[PDB]
Amino acid sequence: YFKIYSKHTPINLVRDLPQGFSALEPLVDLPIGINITRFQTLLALHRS
Amino acid sequence: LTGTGVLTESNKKFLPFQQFGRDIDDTTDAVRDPQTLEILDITPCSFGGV
Ligand SMILES: *[C@@H]1O[C@H](CO)[C@@H](O)[C@H](O)[C@H]1NC(C)=O
Repeated sequence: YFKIYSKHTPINLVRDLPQGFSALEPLVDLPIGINITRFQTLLALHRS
Repeated sequence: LTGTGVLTESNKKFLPFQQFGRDIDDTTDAVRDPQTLEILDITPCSFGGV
C-alpha cells in the first residue's frame, strides 16, 4: 500500500520553509503492490 | 468489527478520512456506518453490581 498524505498551507515566506506545525491529512491509500526504491519529481517548462 | 453497545447521535466533527473513534482509555466510542456515511456514537451497555 502506497500512502499519500497531503496538506496545503497558505504561506507568505519568501525563501525557506516556514516554522510551525501542520498535520498532514491522509489523502490517497493506493493499492499497487510493487517494489519502489527510486523516485523522480516532474517539473513544468515555460516556453516563450 | 463486532461489539455491543447503544448507538446514539454524536457531535464529534470527524474528518473525511476518519472512520471510527477511540476514547481516552482506547475503547472504541464511535463508528461511521457504511452506505449512509453517518457517524454513530457507541456507548457501552449498562452494567453494574447486583
Ligand atoms: C453505498 O455505499 C457507498 C459507500 O460505501 C455510498 O457512497 C452509497 O451512497 C451507498 N448507496 C446506497 C444506496 O446506500
